[PDB]
Amino acid sequence: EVKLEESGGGLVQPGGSMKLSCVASGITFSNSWMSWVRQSPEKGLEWVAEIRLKAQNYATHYAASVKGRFTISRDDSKSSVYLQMNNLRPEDTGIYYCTTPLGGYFDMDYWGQGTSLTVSSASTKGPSVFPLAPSSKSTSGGTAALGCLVKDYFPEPVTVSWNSGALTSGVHTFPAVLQSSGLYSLSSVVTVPSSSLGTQTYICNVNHKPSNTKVDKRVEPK
Amino acid sequence: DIVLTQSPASLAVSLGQRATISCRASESVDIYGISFMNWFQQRPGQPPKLLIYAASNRGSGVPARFSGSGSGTDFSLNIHPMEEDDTAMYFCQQSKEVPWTFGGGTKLEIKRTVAAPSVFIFPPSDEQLKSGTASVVCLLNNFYPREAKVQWKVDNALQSGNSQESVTEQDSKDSTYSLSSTLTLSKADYEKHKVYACEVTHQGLSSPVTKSFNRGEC
Repeated sequence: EVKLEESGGGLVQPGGSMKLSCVASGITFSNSWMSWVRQSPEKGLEWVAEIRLKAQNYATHYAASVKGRFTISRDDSKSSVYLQMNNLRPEDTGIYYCTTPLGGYFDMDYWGQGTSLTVSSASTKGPSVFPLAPSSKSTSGGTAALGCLVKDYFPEPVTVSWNSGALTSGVHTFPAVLQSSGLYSLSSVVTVPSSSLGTQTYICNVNHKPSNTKVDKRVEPK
Repeated sequence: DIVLTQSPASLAVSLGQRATISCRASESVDIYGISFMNWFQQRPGQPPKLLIYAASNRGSGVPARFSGSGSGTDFSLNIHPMEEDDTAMYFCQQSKEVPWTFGGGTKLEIKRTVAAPSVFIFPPSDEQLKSGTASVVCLLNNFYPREAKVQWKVDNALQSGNSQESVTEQDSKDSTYSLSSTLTLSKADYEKHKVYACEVTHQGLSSPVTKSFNRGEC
């Protein structure tokens, strides 16, 4: 079975360097053109770099966005291709995939699961968690919404549960947005019976693995 | 570079009907009667999966409801009849010459009947205000289709540039979306004004809905 496996992603500051590695198994690697392709937080695909075969004098190609900052190389003896990335920029953030062959005529291809890179000047920081309190003005229909605003954390991701996982129906935890400050923010909301607002306790449980922090926030009528 | 114009960016199709995704190349991708256009499916968290190679050839094990056609500069991926696990991103990609280039992508979703949003507005918390910033949140819950106009007004002044929207993925059970719009102001700018309003226009509403509050009013 053919498999490609990427590694080496992580956090880095602008101007810094990282090296990605991709190991291939189950394929005659020395006969395969290898490329790196990245995917933006926006979820679009962008080819980065390619390296060809010894018979083609190991010809390399680079996207103009990365020329002079990235270097692709291979070690056929270890069935591996590498991407050395220097002078990194915020816009290099994304999931990086190793793939073959990408170009020419092929009836099958292979892609790794990818490795994540985040380029930012921000320091790791757990979120501030603020209540989105159910309104004191009545609803026409007897359902109330409330939530937690999970603000100013870095890097992604956070996870949010409600009442330690007992409350899951009606929960919407939004994708994060990167703010102009370089920190992320999202809200998690839930719809509940407005008649439970004086009886039922609501607590959002916000975990941020990168900072190894957990914050619980009780959300009450103001 | 060979630039690929993929259309539409967002496509909603009824289960059982045909989804057609198109790609126009800025120059021909043909060499000797072969058209070097590939199509990929991508599910969340997973790498791209080759569906169609060389314009019209189904990949091994790819279900028969996927097909590709085209030559020169004009190509389509057709999915018929659409099934629920076909909701995904799709991308065309030219393999004629380096640099290898991709279309901008199409997000294929399930079309369902119109559903109006329920709208809620949340003032900033007292805790956040003392920190020097104010976030005002407008929530649109469980609506379809995704298109909605959400307009912030502060003492009747139409806001622009100081809000961000976020949308959930389509719900697995009811096929609706929810959306947040968050208005960010300085504590100082927030305390300058009295009335905060979010106006929502959506096909499910016979009349756009305004939710509003007076700053500091319980």
